[PDB]
Amino acid sequence: GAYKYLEELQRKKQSDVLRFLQRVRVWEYRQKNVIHRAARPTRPDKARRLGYKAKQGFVIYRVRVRRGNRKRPVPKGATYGKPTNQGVNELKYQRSLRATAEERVGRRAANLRVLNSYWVNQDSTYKYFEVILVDPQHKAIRRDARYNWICDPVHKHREARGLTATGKKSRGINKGHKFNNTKAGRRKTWKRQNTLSLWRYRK
Amino acid sequence: AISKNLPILKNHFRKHWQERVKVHFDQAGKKVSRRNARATRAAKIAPRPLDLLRPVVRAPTVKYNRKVRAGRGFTLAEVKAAGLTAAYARTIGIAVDHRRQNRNQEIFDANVQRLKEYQSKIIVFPRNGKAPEAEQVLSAAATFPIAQPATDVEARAVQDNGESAFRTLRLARSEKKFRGIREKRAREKAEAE
Amino acid sequence: TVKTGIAIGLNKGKKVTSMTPAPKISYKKGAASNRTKFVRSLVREIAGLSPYERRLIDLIRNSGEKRARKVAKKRLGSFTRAKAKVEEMNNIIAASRRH
Amino acid sequence: PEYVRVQRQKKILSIRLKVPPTIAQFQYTLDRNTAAETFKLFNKYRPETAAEKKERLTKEAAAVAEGKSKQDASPKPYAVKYGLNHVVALIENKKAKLVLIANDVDPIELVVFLPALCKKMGVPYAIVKGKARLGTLVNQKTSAVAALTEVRAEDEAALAKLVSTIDANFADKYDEVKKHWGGGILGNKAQAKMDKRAKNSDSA
RNA sequence: GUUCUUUGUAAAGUGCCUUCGAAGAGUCGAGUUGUUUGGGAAUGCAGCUCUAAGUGGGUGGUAAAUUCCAUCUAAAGCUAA
RNA sequence: UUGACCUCAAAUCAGGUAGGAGUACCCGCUGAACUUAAGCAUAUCAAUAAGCGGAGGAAAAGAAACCAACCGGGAUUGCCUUAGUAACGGCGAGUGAAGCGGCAAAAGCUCAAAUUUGAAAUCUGGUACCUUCGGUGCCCGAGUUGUAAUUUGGAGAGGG
Ligand SMILES: [K+]
Ligand SMILES: [Mg+2]
Ligand SMILES: [Mg+2]
Ligand SMILES: [Mg+2]
Ligand SMILES: [Mg+2]
Ligand SMILES: [Mg+2]
Ligand SMILES: [Mg+2]
Ligand SMILES: [Mg+2]
Ligand SMILES: [Mg+2]
Ligand SMILES: [Mg+2]
Ligand SMILES: [Mg+2]
Ligand SMILES: [Mg+2]
Ligand SMILES: [Mg+2]
Ligand SMILES: [Mg+2]
Ligand SMILES: [Mg+2]
Ligand SMILES: [Mg+2]
Repeated sequence: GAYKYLEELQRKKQSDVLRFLQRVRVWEYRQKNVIHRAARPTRPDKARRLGYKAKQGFVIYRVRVRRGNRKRPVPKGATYGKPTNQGVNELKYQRSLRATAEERVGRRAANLRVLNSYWVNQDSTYKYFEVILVDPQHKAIRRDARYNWICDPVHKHREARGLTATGKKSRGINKGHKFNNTKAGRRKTWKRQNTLSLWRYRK
Repeated sequence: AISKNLPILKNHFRKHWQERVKVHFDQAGKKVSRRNARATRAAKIAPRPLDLLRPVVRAPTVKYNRKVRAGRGFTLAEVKAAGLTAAYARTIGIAVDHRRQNRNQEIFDANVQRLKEYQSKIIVFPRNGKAPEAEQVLSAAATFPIAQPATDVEARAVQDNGESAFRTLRLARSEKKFRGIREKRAREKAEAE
Repeated sequence: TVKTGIAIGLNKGKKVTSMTPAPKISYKKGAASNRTKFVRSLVREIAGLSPYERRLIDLIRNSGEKRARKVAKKRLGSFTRAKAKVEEMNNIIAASRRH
Repeated sequence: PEYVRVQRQKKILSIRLKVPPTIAQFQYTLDRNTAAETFKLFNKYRPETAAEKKERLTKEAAAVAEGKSKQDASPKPYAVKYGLNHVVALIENKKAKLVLIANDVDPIELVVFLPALCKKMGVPYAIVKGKARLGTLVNQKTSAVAALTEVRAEDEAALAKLVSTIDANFADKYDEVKKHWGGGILGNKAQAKMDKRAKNSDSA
């Protein structure tokens, strides 16, 4: 409906009308700070789809992140090991830019819990994502049983532990033979398979 | 370090396995703890037998399809045939699973047969009634055993028509092996230029 | 479609009484959704074509289906996706001026 | 301050770049004199206020108990319908008899599609100046839409000439504004620079 | 356990006939690159580029073309032992 | 001859929350080398130690874009097996999981996308009162760029 016009239009991100807006918008975000409060979502369709509700306590942040690989921070490219570890310029930091931005806003609004995030614009040097936050101290969120699971401490800093949407996507956590290597957690999985399980009555 | 005639071993012990060795000294301690858990769960819950009624259902994987085993929960179709709605059965201790589908009548009729039997064996306590002592039973699965269906009768007379089972078996495999090959030649031989 | 009753052959396995149960509402993930078809048409009329989509339509009009589908395969992921793209471009070009 | 500097630079960039035809159909705003009349008519259809809702509920509740009222203790209301989801569904049901949308919505994706959709159902639409006045229409701060479906008998005259006036400006003009590109403004120093070039070179 | 509470034409459940049936994008997917995996014409993850559809999409452990079938339905979320 | 919008501010404004510690276990990022190969570079050690960020009494995963290919099972997790097997590997040294089967425990679910439009029906705050982990009244404010009821695919809704 009224949001599917927003949804279906957004599929045509390369369309003539949107190319005007993104180019205008990427200029608008560039001039402002790296992290700044967003008065209202730029994509109210996407936010509601993703769980944002026009309620007091929901916080929206815009963040810009540098693009590209993670240059190995060894001094002057000296790695001091076998030649397979000499590679420095071509390391990929196997965790998404969406996660990297999501950490930074999570640190910025340290009192607060990251729900999810979605990108809004990009260029060659930067990526821009707009981040959804939920306020667990506002009584509107402690009440409202649809959302009071936020108020529990067990999900605090959901963003840093890889419990967010892109975190699960990056951790490789999904069902199938295609994910058997990392199903219950790669490190958790590794420990279980490399454990020598001994019973008192030896088999 | 290779000695005389001895078999090749592949014992994988070149990582720091010393750090991850779980020796189950707690086997005895865990079993009493579990028996303690079952007892307190039984006393805590109402006089219900610690488990849900599980369907009679065929195993996959022809290595094991010769057998029957308990399923996770009943299909919606089976529960409807019993005369309940799906939500209500879970309240009574009947496990319902939406992922399974019925493509086998004998399995379908077997379940509804045990559904009616279970219904015969229930007293549902009214929400604001008397609730007399019901001599709580511990295991519904023990009360409703799984029976392996009998496939045939003990004795019969042979009806050998000279079928020469290999000629049945070998040609069935030969017919499948060249199956698509035969229609291919149907494409050329019915081409009629 | 009845099983042959034996462990070998095309339809191997035992003969059992089928029901072919009532279908799930899933398997309709590619549903029609007349209103959604309407929305797709509407957004098609507001928003024009991608530059690359326009290049493919020009390939349709001048150079031909084989090169056009080849370029669609090169741009998009799969040859099936390329076939779908060229087919919808044929529909739109037909609905266009050369009615 | 930078926020002043940024916002000024927001509009100047928005015009110097070429604007696609689909947007900047909002650059044509409904003219002054008809604007007064349109809201002069619409102000007679202000929905229930905070106080007015209370008294009707009291006079209705204090009625159903003894008068056996079957929820017909109140007249059929005639008020402006607001809400983007509310309005968009209304055109799709062809119930919107007149819809006018604010032209200053920050995310244009919320309102860019609506005038084009109104044309396809043949529903009169007006690109109107000012979301703030839309808010004061319906006792809100901002509404971004305003739709009238039902009118009193004696006020049917007002819309018909008004709809002729509005449709004469936006909906009748749809097909030509649909292929009319926007933007293309050079700066004042740039414009004087080009004219200086034209007065020297072009006109010599 | 039973005693003040009585909610309330307030809400819910099942049958038949019909019209529908809304379901998530710089994301799936593809190329290339690095790491990793038992995954080997490439298991996962990430970077850059291209980047969709709705009788579609993923998978069906050998790349691709052709024709089918089975199986579920991502790019949103909670949950005790 | 004015006040509403949008955005951005400041205040020792009313009220809040974050920092740090511990860290055995847990969730991620980063990440070697000794060693093995009787040398050694791919490989092994190891997706480990060291480093960084983040929780709880458990954490994580969790109700299929699953596994299968059989008459098909049906959230996740743990154990016995599968199995030192399929497969990877200067096919050398070595590495090496998953389906089924038995068992423990069992549990199922919810939002966006549906105009309530004969009635923002929704929520925070402040005040007064009372039977105060709150409730009632009143008033500001949030909110139509959408807060309640309804719906979540196993369906379900408009109708009769
Ligand atoms: K190193
Ligand atoms: Mg979905
Ligand atoms: Mg690494
Ligand atoms: Mg203060
Ligand atoms: Mg050596
Ligand atoms: Mg040596
Ligand atoms: Mg460490
Ligand atoms: Mg603690
Ligand atoms: Mg526990
Ligand atoms: Mg957990
Ligand atoms: Mg979870
Ligand atoms: Mg599901
Ligand atoms: Mg399972
Ligand atoms: Mg290894
Ligand atoms: Mg506010
Ligand atoms: Mg219902």
